[PDB]
Amino acid sequence: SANSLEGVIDNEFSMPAPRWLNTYPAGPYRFINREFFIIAYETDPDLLQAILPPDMELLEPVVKFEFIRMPDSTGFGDYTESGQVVPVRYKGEEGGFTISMFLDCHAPIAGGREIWGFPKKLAKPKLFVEEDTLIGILKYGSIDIAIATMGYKHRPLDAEKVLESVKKPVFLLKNIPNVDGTPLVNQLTKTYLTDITVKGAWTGPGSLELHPHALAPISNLYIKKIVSVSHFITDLTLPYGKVVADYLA
Amino acid sequence: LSANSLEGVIDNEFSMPAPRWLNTYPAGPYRFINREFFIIAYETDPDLLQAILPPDMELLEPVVKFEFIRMPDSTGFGDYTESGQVVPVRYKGEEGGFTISMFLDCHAPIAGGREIWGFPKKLAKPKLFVEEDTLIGILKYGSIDIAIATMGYKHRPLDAEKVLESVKKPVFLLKNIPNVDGTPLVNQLTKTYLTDITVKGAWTGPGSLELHPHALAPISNLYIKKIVSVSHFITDLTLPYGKVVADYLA
Amino acid sequence: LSANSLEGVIDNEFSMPAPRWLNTYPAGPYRFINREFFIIAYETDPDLLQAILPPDMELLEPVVKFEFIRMPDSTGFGDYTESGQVVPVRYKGEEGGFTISMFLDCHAPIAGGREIWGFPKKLAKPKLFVEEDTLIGILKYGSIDIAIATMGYKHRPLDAEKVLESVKKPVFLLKNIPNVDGTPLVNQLTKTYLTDITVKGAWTGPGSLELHPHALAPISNLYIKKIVSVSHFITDLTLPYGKVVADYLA
Amino acid sequence: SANSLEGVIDNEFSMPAPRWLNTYPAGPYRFINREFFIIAYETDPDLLQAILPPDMELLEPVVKFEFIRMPDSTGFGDYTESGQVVPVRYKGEEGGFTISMFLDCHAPIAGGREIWGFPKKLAKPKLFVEEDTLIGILKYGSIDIAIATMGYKHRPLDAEKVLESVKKPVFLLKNIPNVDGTPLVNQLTKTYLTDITVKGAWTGPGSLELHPHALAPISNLYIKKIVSVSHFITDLTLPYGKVVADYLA
Amino acid sequence: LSANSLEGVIDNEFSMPAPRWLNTYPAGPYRFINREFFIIAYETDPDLLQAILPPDMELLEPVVKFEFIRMPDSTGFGDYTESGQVVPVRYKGEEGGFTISMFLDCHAPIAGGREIWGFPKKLAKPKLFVEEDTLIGILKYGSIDIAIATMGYKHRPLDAEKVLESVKKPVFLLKNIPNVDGTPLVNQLTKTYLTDITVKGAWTGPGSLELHPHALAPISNLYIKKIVSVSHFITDLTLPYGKVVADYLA
Amino acid sequence: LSANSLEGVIDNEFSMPAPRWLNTYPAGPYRFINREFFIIAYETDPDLLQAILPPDMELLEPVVKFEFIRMPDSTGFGDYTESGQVVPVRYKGEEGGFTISMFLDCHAPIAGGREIWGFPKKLAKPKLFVEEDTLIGILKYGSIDIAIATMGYKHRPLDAEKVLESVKKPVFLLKNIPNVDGTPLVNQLTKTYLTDITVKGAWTGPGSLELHPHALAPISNLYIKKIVSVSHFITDLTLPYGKVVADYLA
Amino acid sequence: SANSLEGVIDNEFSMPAPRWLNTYPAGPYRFINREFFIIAYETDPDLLQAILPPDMELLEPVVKFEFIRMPDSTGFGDYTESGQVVPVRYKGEEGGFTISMFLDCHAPIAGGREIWGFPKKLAKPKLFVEEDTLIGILKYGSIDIAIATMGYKHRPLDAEKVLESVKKPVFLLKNIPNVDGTPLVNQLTKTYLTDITVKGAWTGPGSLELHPHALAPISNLYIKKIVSVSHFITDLTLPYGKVVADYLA
Amino acid sequence: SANSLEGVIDNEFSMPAPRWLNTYPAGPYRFINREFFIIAYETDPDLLQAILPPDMELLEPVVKFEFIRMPDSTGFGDYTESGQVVPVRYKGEEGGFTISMFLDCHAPIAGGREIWGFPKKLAKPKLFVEEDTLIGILKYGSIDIAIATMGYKHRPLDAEKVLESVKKPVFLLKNIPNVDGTPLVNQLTKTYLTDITVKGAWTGPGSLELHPHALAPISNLYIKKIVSVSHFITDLTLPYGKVVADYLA
Repeated sequence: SANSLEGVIDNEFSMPAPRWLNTYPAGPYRFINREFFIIAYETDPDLLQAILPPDMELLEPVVKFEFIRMPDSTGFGDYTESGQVVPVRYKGEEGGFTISMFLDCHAPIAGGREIWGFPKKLAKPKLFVEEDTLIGILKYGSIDIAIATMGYKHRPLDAEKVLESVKKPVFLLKNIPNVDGTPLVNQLTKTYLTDITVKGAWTGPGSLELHPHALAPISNLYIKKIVSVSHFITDLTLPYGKVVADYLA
Repeated sequence: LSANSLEGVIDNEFSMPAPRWLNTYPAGPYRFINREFFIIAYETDPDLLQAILPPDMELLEPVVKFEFIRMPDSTGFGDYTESGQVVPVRYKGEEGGFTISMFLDCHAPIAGGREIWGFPKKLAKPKLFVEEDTLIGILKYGSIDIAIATMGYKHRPLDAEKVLESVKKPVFLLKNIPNVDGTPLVNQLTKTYLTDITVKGAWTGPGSLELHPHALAPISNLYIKKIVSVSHFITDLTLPYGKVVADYLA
Repeated sequence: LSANSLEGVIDNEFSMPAPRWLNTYPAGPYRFINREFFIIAYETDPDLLQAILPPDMELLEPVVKFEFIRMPDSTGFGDYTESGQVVPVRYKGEEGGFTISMFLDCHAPIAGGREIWGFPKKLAKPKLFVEEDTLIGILKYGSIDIAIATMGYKHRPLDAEKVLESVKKPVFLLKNIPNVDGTPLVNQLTKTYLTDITVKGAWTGPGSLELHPHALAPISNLYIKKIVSVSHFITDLTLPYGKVVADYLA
Repeated sequence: SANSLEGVIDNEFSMPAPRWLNTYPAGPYRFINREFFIIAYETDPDLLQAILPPDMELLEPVVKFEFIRMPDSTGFGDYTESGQVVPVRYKGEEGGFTISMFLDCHAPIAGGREIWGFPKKLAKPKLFVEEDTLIGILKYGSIDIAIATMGYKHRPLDAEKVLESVKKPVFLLKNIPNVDGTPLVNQLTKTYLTDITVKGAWTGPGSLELHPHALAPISNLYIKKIVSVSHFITDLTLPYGKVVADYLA
Repeated sequence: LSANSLEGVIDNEFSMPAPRWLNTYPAGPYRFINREFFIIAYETDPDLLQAILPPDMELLEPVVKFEFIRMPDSTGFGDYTESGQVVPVRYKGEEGGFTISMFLDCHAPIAGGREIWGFPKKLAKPKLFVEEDTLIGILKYGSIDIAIATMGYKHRPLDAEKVLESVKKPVFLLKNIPNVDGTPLVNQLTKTYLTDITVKGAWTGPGSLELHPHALAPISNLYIKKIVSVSHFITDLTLPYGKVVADYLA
Repeated sequence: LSANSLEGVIDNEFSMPAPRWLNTYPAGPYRFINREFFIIAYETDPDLLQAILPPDMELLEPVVKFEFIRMPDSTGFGDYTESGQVVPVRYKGEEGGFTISMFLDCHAPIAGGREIWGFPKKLAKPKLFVEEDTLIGILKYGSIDIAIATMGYKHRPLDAEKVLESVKKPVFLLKNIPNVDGTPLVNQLTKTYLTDITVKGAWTGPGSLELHPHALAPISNLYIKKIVSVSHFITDLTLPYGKVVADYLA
Repeated sequence: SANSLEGVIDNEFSMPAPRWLNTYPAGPYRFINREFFIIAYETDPDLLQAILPPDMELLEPVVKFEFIRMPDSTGFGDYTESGQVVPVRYKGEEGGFTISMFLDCHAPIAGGREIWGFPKKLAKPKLFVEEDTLIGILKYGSIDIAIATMGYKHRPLDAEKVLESVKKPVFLLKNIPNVDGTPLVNQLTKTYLTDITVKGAWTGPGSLELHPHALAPISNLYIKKIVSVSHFITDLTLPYGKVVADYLA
Repeated sequence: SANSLEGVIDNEFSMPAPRWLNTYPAGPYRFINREFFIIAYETDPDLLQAILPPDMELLEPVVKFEFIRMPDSTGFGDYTESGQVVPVRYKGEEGGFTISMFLDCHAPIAGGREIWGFPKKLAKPKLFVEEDTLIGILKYGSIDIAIATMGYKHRPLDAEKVLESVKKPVFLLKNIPNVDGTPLVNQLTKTYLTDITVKGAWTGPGSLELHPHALAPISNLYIKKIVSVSHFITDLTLPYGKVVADYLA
């Protein structure tokens, strides 16, 4: 019996007063065979507008619903994610604004929330193939809150346009309370994924169904129609980012 | 058809100028009914403990209090279980506890715990249960049982007033959050006092504790030299907000 | 060897001149301990509701209160769970509730409910439970989940005196029984007041509801426009006898 | 999603003020392959006389213990029944008086109790064949309260006599409290089954065993000896009946 | 040891000059005993329906008849279940049905159905069963329940002669087969009449239908505006061969 | 309490001067409804067959009829399944069948079969069922599958009058019973005619059979050269008493 | 694949015209560790007298209810038995008359019935030890028809007396119909077990409970009181016997 | 809830009158990690000769029994195949003639049959490794109709010769009835696989066992001896083909 640890020697983030029990290591983080299944749908533009932070503009009244399989992620492990991203323009720059995310592994949850500010919660996303269908099921406790399907790699999709999309900035609200119940941190962060390879990309018919849940209200962003269906597989790196706005300043 | 009462960012519980649409935990204070504690205090190596403590905090005794806490009825956070290690300390001349490890089976209190007060919480599978004549605590992290605690069921009474005085002692915590650029953003010592506490019952008896290693939950690093106390008590109490008492980035 | 305490029908609970030997439910009143309510009130089409109301009954608001009720300790009736829909109404200048649908997993309270007061009860499989951070109600009818309700667990306190005032409101029911020749025998409006009520706790929080159709449990006809309220409360109370306030066969 | 209902338009029993939620439809009710297994036994006549209502004659101190399989019943569905019927005489007319009944489906329970006044409770009766034996087991909760066996179709039984038996009236006490705890209804009803076909009938050796239950005290009518054993299959109709006595007038 | 009666290409059931050794389905006609139909007809968007219809075919009503059909005893094809959507149409002044979707749990009738007449058959898991007081139809495609239908068990009789006249109406189908080069080979409208039909029983009652989306089984695209009929009937009938009535490659 | 209708042995079904108290099977005749036959006839070594035949019995053709028979409704004997082998024969100028092996999953018809007519029946687990497109017969003896038969389901009609003529043929059997001293007591040839036969349907199609060895069920000794016929038919018929036509101990 | 059979060459009972398919081989049959558990009880003598054949004396109105474990039996295999034996006297010779028998293996059933004339039926008897108790349960289909318990080897029993009992003749009615429905065989047979060794014998407290079944009416012989309880293990041989009466001559 | 479809817009094969419900998309179809396990065996040349279409000649009296794992097939999905291919010469050209095929996914079945004319049926083929053995099991309903085994990659096999083999034409009989029960289509098609990479190839000891089935008579082509054992893994493309003979013309 032994641990290689011992003890606050591994101070991954260079804290003057470090915490003995670590939850996540430092990055950057390498992703091999990071596999995206995205169903973009039109919704009510007002619901979306109401959610965006100051000076951020909606590129279109669309939610991008994703399932992401991350079977080999350095530091974070072997897990799956599902969530909702909104296409936006901020200060002249087009990117995405993540409004919901669900993972089945705590290290990337605590890390995602505490480093960049991803709005991550614990749930049970699954991405898998059953015969000729690619399926994503997002379960939250006992309830299936999203079911997406796609015809398996029916047609190819231009991998260069996908790369262009993956290269777009990732905008997040990093909100952390103070121990006294008031705000400590309320920031807009921006992060760019690096060293990306799109190994393959496809399109096909798709479907999405959402169901309500008091603590995962993703169904609030109701589906007017599906505007796009994508499946692609990548290797990429998630590096550190930067604060672009501080609302407490 | 269907609906959610939400919509949304109208429920801004921590008064963020620019709120996040998807909430993870509500505002407190948080009320606990039948919060049940099973604690085995043991002596370990003082040097290990002292190495872990922040600046200016003193170790009261070379002791870790290994706990299992059942929280079946917790406002805001739910129905869950916790297990972890707490060290007795003195800070600015005030005696209290310093939490060095904590593991729970529900994410809401995990996220709330880490982000509000700074509890060093990870996700695992703690269990506290009675098996015939024994109270058992088992902490499983993934596939691995990393802690097993046992106790003779309510063998002898324990002075409830003394337990109450212990629960009243401040809770000290290192609240550590990275900046998005990978450097430190927050590195604070926080202090919180549990309130409105009723000790509804307390007992002692014979006890045992076994620990096993894990790379990501190195609790066994604080090895057991001998068991120095065994306690079981049940309570109703409130977890309110707290205060920053040191800022190491200052 | 063996034996039954009865024999009997010396047990004529309702004082029938000519009693039935096999009893299905005893006489009340009936006492409930930890009768636990989870209610999501939602706006619907007022015309649908109006169509359903008996003569001279007025609709207070175009709202359906969808409920899950856990009855773990009910004198005479046992340990069971209920789900249903109740409409706020005014009858002869008095506000109360009119129950339009009800589903239980225990037959004694079904038969007694239908035959004494006139509750519109059917057999099904409702369930109320907590999972982690969430309070859940599922109503299964056969193989089909016809209602799913969720709530953030005890997120905020709710005024218990307001809850009490609500529980004290009259219960109106259409008691409808055919004659053996297929024409109506009984078609009454009854009114009953719950008594000896204690609201032991009460809470609110974010909520959701989803309904699914069923030919024999068409609750989904009362479609959800929006959720207007979410409540959770626990009580001790008594269900006594009531009175006939209208006879539609007169 | 949709329901064909909409709504209080379906008023099957012509109530001036109908209930929106229906539990059973109107009859008459058609039964295909209604299958009977009856072990008739001698018991204490005084216990039986004590149960019978005023002016009803006990024909013989016999209980007919039955299991009835109803796989195809219009309005009521696919279910199973077990119970006890006494041979009686009312105003000179021989018939049966049902003193206990147990079914595994609620629609025929509520309908049975509320229309004709069958003394129906929810349980789990089963009628099945295993090898060489016809078996009936009545389980009430976790407790098996009756077990009947018979040698499978060992000998024929006269179907004509069976038919005569099935044609005999059904006598029932229909007892309903008032919302105030006093009696509202206390009637004797009489119903005749119609359009009966006995498709087959047999006899053979039989056995019956009873066990106590506080809420299903069928064993109170103890077994002195088995007097007959019958198995028969029919098609028949359950129509409406009539009130023949009112103990409240 | 062992043997097969086969060998082989001696069994050339469709009189191919150059037969295939491995047969998939035998020749008909095909006889069905206790072919059981459960149909829920509903109103949908007429524009969706009209867009789907071939040239010169007219929509009779803006209605889809959603069906579950149990076929426990089918000569040649076996013991199987089907579910699908049929539209009422007129072609060359003849009223009939146009099948737009069909799903079965056995491949023989799938291959035979597509290749002989041109039924738009895919493989799935339809089920038709009785559950207490309810007739239920569930169509599952892979992991996904894409249709749920319920009905009150044989609540009221239905005129058997009228059902017989409906079953006698022609079956119209688009028989579409690619050439090996990826261009069209066959694009025909076929017409077939069911024969030797006995309607052994027919009923109606309250009904419900729920649909869910699927990329590869988009049945929910024909959304439900309201249910307009509910039917259950059982039959014996024969499925014989049919005729080509349009050739769109001509 | 409890009771059996018997007592008895007042039930002397076979009119024994000194009856046995515990009965194993009642007296006939015995009526079978939906007695369902699946028969694969195959050519084998005629010498093997000849060796098995009793004196003065002639083999009609070097064929074994391998059968699976489903008996779901048999007066006196119950609900059971059979598999066996029957040889076409001529005895005293009359053609019929000689049963050489038989396996049932119900003991009453085993004992009655052996002790009344002389059927060579053993206990085993034969099964006849449809899976999709295929009719299947499996004969399991203990843990070992000793026969597997398959057929394309009702692919073609079979002349039912020919089937009827076949079912009407005499059943020949060697009834062999030892004496308690280990020497022969009974060694008879019996002959029995099935009566009141209705062939309700009959079909043919492609078929297969596979046999596996077993020390105590050596059916595979009668190896398959080729399959000569495949039949499936359903009947109602009666099994009555028969007669002794040879006594080999005389 | 091959069978050693080939074929009607195996004529174990020297039939002039042998049957190809054998069900049991010839004896004698050797039993190792044949284990007996017997609860002897008093019952109604008149019921017993009614069952016994002409000129057989009832020694006492007692039924010996047995469970016998036969894990190693030449020719017949590994099986279990339960049944009822009556102490009788035939032509001055004390022995046992078996009135009911149940086994879980068909070879010893057919052989038992057809050679000596044991009244054997197929069921599921079990004999096992659980903790401190020896338990015998006889299940007939889905129904447990007998349950016997005993305190495990509480006290010794004289093995010499046990041996004397086991050496007593076995009397049986061998009854076989003619193919025409009339009697063919109706004999009383007598057989003596040979080469017996009683390896151990015990007594202790015991219990017996019986339940009815139409096709296994063992409960008809009701229990007035338990008169003896025995457990013993043996090695013994079952040989051929002789006919001692023929009721057809 | 929504589908991206709507509706006959996706007319994959350019039908003047398209079918609303699609079963399979247009090709060509890309296969990644298409894995072949083939046991070639000698059989009776006359059985084979009798099956071949006009002017087609048997290269050798051999059947090639294959299991093929297709875990990533664009348009068709994730499935497995097993079947029998015969080496043939047609009009001077050597290739293969497929006589049986079984798949566990309907899209490639309907597609294979309706486009090229593969004689495909639904079953349950499995290909997998268990310790040091590569195993293929073909189950049809309840029956195991083929079991093949191989020593795992015992020796390498010349990948260039394998490529040469995979490049050979695929000859098929495309037979489709008319709605009136007579022939509509009776064609010989020829197709060539393209863009092939043999990533690896091996040989080793092998075995094959076949069992009969009325509706999958693969055992008719009995095994005289195994002549070759191959395992190889490929990426390749299945494109459209051409009609080479029309027997209805």
